[PDB]
Amino acid sequence: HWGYGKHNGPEHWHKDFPIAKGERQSPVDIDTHTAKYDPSLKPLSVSYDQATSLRILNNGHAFNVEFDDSQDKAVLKGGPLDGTYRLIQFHFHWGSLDGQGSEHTVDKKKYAAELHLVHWNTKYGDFGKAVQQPDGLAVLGIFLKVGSAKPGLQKVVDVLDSIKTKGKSADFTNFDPRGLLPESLDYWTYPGSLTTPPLLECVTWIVLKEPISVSSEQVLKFRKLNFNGEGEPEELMVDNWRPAQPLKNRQIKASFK
Ligand SMILES: On1ccc(C(F)(F)F)cc1=S
Ligand SMILES: [Zn+2]
Repeated sequence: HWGYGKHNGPEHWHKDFPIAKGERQSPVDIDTHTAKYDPSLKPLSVSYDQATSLRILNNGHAFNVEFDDSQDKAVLKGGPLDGTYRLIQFHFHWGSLDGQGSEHTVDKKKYAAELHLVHWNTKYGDFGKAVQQPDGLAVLGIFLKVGSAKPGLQKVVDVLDSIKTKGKSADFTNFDPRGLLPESLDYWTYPGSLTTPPLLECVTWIVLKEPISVSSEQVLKFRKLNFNGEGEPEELMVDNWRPAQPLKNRQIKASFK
């Protein structure tokens, strides 16, 4: 099945998921000089005060921190969005080395990791119906660079030992995702897709300009996770990022001058 190795990695995905070569695939390189400022964009509204985290799962490709999305509790609205999008989970993509790991790049620069906070458009009722629509998801993408530790990330890092292999989960209540945000909500936005199979073209991407800093010890602990299941040969969970895809007929808009 699909993965990130030589024989099942991004260059193979198109055979099972032909939309891999579609018209609005993600990630992309963000050319800062050509992303035009759009004064019609609204500020982004990130309302996470009432977020209810439930569980953390190693899914064999990344780890997901899952939220109760049965009520409007943690929502994204404003910016390029029409309507209200409800947080369902966040995850990261990261590298084997600090010099790679992010999926979006900025003038070809790769960051050490990228955080994706996934939200679905509540006009569609649930996540499953939202991923059948071209405006079904909004993903807030935040870059990670290695420097100072991010204190708000340490509860995630400290639980990873309990979910080392594919299929493991752990209780993960009362985690506050506000502690993962940078100071600025300046962003770039464009229409795209999930960056993992099934690569669905549902996503309004909102990529924050300001990275957060994590420590080398924090990211090292992400790199001790395993793609394999318990009892299988160890394959470290590293380099679970898809490279930049053709921009095609899309414009990337900036929320800031
Ligand atoms: O990487 N990744 C994996 C899953 C999902 C979704 F939307 F399906 F939840 C989004 C992304 S970016
Ligand atoms: Zn992702």
